[PDB]
Amino acid sequence: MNIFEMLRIDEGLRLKIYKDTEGYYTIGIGHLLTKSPSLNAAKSELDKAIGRNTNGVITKDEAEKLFNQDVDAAVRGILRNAKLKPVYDSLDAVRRAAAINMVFQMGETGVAGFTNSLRMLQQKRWDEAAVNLAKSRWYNQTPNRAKRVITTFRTGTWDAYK
Ligand SMILES: [Cl-]
Repeated sequence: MNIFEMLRIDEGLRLKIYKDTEGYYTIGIGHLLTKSPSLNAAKSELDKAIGRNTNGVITKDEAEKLFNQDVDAAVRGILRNAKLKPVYDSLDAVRRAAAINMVFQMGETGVAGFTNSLRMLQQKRWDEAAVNLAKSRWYNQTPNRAKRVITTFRTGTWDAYK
């Protein structure tokens, strides 16, 4: 197990434009296209992302390319963030993957509300962190995925995915 396999499980793979859990146009392995209700706006973003006129459909390779970029950007974003970086650096590799997962799903702006969970994570208060993480819109809206990510933070193992 690794961050790619983990996010692949959580996000799935769809080669045609679909709406994510929040109703937003998305493609591939959870690549958010736009929050705009306009399918045409989404198709435009897709074309921009892929570099060709896609007409809302991409290949597996193209999906994986976006995925690689998205994971890369997610981790880089964490390290570029003065508040997130120290927490990330304090973690072991398994929990780092859980961190990337959350950033991938929400963005750093979504992560901003998790300040208290982050503190407990840096403190390595795993059970407490886990409890605090679940007190969130995130958990309530995507409980199955949240439970997996939280278990990963609680245990530092891949048990929730293996
Ligand atoms: Cl599920």
